[PDB]
Amino acid sequence: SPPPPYSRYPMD
Amino acid sequence: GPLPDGWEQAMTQDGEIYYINHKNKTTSWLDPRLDP
Repeated sequence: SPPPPYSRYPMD
Repeated sequence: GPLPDGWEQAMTQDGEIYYINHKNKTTSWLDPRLDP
């Protein structure tokens, strides 16, 4: 997977 | 290991660790300093 946007932290 | 201090490894509940780079504003899963 591509890493989630650094703008906020994924809660999942 | 000790990171370049641009990024911090946070753990997401999906079971994956991601580095938030505050300097380059970019995400990368694993420790880049362990690359060497």
